[PDB]
Amino acid sequence: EEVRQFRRLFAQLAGDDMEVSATELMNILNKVVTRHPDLKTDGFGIDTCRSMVAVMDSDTTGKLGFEEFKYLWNNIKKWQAIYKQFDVDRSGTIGSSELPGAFEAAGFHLNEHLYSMIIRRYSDEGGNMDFDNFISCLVRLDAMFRAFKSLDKDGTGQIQVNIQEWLQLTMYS
Amino acid sequence: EEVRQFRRLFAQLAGDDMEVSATELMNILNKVVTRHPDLKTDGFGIDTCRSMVAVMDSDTTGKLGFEEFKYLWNNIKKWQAIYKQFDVDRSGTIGSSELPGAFEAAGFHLNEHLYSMIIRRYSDEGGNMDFDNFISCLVRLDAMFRAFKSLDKDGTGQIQVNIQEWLQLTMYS
Amino acid sequence: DAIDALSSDFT
Amino acid sequence: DAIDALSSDFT
Ligand SMILES: [Ca+2]
Ligand SMILES: [Ca+2]
Ligand SMILES: [Ca+2]
Ligand SMILES: [Ca+2]
Ligand SMILES: [Ca+2]
Ligand SMILES: [Ca+2]
Ligand SMILES: [Ca+2]
Ligand SMILES: [Ca+2]
Repeated sequence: EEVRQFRRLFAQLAGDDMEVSATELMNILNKVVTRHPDLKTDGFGIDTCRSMVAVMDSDTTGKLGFEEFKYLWNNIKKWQAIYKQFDVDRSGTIGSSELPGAFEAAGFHLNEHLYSMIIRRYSDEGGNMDFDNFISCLVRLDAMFRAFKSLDKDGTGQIQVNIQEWLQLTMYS
Repeated sequence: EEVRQFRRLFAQLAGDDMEVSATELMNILNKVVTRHPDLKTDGFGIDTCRSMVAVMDSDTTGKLGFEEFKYLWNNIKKWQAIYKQFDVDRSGTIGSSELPGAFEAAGFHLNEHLYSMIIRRYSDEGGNMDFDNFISCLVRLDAMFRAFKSLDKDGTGQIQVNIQEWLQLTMYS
Repeated sequence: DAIDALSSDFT
Repeated sequence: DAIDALSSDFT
């Protein structure tokens, strides 16, 4: 079974406490991208990894346990294929002309306005996007959709939060 | 007016378009912290600068205009004074035992749970906080408190959001 | 090593 | 120079 197999790999990657900290995550992701020069990026920074751990830390332990890390990794490899798939110029980044497709391929159909804000927050001057940026953007977008669906219990397409819930959802991200 | 003087200072700091991008912000801040080595920090990362710009970008131009930069700067200098006040052993970082008091001195009074989450996201291994993490944490916390207030036009203490508004607020941050 | 495995998941 | 000024705002 693939899951048991991953349990095994995970025991080698997890820290002393058998969860993966933001620093351990950063170190694993960087060793992996380093073997893939065709993926352009300045590296995954510690701030971005702390953010990714936070949005993925649904049981609020402070780090990624096996299930969380497996969920994350599966998305990363699924999204990393789309990346290589839309790097037509094989520039090592997704040109601005291919990003709308890329997001589409990952299953994201988003408004023209929200799309531009995301581009502003994650792309370069050229409007192109590198690897850690593409990946970190997707982990968050994915997490914010799930978060929204999880909070909309009655399924009305609208959620309600008080100041405490709002600060928790936005500061722990 | 000290504001007219800040206008003169800002004209030397801003980019071609008289606005400060996340990149120009990163360099301005790092040039200032390098001149204060008593403040421990790995430096302000590009990812954190893009996040600080987004969160301060009220008129969504993608960069910080004069009023936004001045607002951001007034907060940074005020918080930097608090950081020196609570680095009581001159270790360069705010120690775990001093952090509760540093946030309150900055005007923030958080319940234990929210506070614990913020510490997991921004503190180092010993639960202490370095300079760029303290400042970026407060910029964000201040922006999220202000965001909730603006949205709670009712005076209710609850805000309601649909999926588009949620992604915009959480992704452009 | 576990790194090698993860790296092999990349297309 | 503008950096001198911003630096002087720090304590
Ligand atoms: Ca660990
Ligand atoms: Ca990058
Ligand atoms: Ca966890
Ligand atoms: Ca390309
Ligand atoms: Ca500029
Ligand atoms: Ca602006
Ligand atoms: Ca200290
Ligand atoms: Ca830092």
